[PDB]
Amino acid sequence: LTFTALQQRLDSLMLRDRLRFSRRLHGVKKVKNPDAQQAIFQEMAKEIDQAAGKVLLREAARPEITYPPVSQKKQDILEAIRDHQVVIVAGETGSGKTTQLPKICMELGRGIKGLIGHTQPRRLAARTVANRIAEELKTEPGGCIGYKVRFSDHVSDNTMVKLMTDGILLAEIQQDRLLMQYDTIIIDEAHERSLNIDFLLGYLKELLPRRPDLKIIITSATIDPERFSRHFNNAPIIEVSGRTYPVEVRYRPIERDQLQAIFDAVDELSQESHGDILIFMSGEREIRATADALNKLNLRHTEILPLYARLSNSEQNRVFQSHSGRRIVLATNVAGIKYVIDPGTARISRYSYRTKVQRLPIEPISQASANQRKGRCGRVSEGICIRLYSEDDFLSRPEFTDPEILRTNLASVILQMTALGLGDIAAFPFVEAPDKRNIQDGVRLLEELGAITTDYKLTPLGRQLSQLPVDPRLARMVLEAQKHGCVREAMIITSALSIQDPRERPMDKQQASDEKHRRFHDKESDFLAFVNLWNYLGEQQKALSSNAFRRLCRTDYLNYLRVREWQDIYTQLRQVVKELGIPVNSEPAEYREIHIALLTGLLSHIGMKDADKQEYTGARNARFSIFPGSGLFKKPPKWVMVAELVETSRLWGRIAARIDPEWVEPVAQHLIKRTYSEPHWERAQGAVMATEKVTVYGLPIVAARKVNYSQIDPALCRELFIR
Repeated sequence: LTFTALQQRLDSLMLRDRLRFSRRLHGVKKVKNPDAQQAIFQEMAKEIDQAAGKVLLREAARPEITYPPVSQKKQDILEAIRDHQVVIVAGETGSGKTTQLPKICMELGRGIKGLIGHTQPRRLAARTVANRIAEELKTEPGGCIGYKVRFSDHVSDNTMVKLMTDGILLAEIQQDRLLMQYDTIIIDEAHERSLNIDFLLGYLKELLPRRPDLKIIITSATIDPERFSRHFNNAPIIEVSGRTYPVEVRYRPIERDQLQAIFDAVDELSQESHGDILIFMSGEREIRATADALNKLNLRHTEILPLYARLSNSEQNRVFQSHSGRRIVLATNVAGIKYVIDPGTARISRYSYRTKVQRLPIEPISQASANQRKGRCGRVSEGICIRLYSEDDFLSRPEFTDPEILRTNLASVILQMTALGLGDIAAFPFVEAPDKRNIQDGVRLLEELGAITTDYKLTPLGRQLSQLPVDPRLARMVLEAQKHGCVREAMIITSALSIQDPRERPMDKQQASDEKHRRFHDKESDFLAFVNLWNYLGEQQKALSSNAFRRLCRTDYLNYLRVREWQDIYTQLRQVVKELGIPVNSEPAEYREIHIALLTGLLSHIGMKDADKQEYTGARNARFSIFPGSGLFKKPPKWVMVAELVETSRLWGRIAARIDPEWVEPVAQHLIKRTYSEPHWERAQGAVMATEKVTVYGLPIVAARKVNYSQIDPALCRELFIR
């Protein structure tokens, strides 16, 4: 068995096993005896005949494919996939392409030597499409089509087509750098432009020269995918017509209830017909309050159905049942229906360029997102979309939503590229490259929070910091509070800082707005206002009805919709905190323990006041003063800590709390710069003794500290004794 003949045999063999055998075939060149080589060549081909039989078995157990708008494009798409490594398929609303493309690949013969990876944004979209495909081909669970939504779960050996989330294939990179488990990869819903989808598209661009066998298919909505085609070396684009019957759009812009409009929108829709209605909701605690209000309103033949990604398998599959009635689905942004109610708002992750924080504001959604919510009404009958905002409001919205890469803190970006083993940020083929100027600043903060080391790799603290959905500065304050029994007060302020201040101030009532907000103010901290209020709101929420409480936000000048968001984020955090195994206290923590935990995320934000009683000195010789109307504006203490710094007329320090200088050193060990001076000898102590200064970013946390310099630096001690 000549070496070339057994290497030609590897072409007819599965992907991972080709690499192992070819390396062992080269291990036979180092063998000496001629006939001993030919013998071990023979036993290797018996394993190769075994592995080549696993290919034949997979090819003979292939199911026959049956196609029920995309079917006209089938021959077009089939031939384009055949003669191109990268092809793009954009289709609207109909979503017929999502289930049909994996079969098209199978009809080429792909699923045999490697799986057919298909990527979806969340876990629910993976299983349903896998199931819908499995029905169509008349296969049973455990056959040629499976899925995976947890990194622990493995697919069956028979599985030819694999559905998964975007974060699952990213998590598979480290173990399989070349992604040899698959021979086809389909990235679906790519128009969402999340980090995971942007990470996956760039990595595949790197992986293409190493994989002359792989075939890539990027599929999304009609959100112009020429960008995807340009990212690869000018890939083909195929546009299947959605062919939904046109939708009617009514612009109905908004005692005065934000929920009232949804009641009146239900009234208008029911008058036309009784078709199933889909109401888009931002947040899941708002879903429950709207759901209870619609059920307590008591309608005829009504079913209010609240959808969550945190629902059970049984619960979630109820939306896909046959109902035989009317059902009102109040779903989050995860999304037969005839009608749609669209308030036009959603929670988006935006980085604040003026306060240098990453927050999660509620924003007027773009035109392309509103058009996707519109296209939910796709049926033989004309559907109806009701937008709860004007027609100016819609056309005063941007056409598209900025990619997540372009609105995320680069610290969080890198923190996931290193958690994923993606390499250096500047050397990654981005579809949208972030600004290079802030790459270095991002690393400085990750180092400021001890999130990284240099082997690039990340601290075990950075593993915990990759998990939390808040800002690294805020996420670090969380992880510290574990050591001080204030994980509660940490998560309160951490969430409260991740959103716009719910305490409102209208021009009409400013004295009253301040009078009522003033009840929850601490004499020494602007982070204890959030904790005091959150406690008060909890007592009112436990003694008041949803209407008595929601109306209380009006009388306390509070943004009810942001109060719910504060609780949504608090719970999405505590979900991760418990995923990491971190306890949470039930007793109140003391001023020190909570502000030491705030300090480890606000180290670049420490200030020392001058004897002027006015201005402050900060990191890198920064000069600031505290925002007017902070709790400490009239009694400015010697050392403060500010949640954020922003320049207007000058650099101001917003959200501040007083600290002790002594607290800063035991946490600044990674950043202290300690210098000494005035070395001399003492008789009773009996050693050279200097005085030590310690700085943080130039700040004298320690000014005059007598040290035992002989125990510190003995070498330079003698070399100053000769002088």
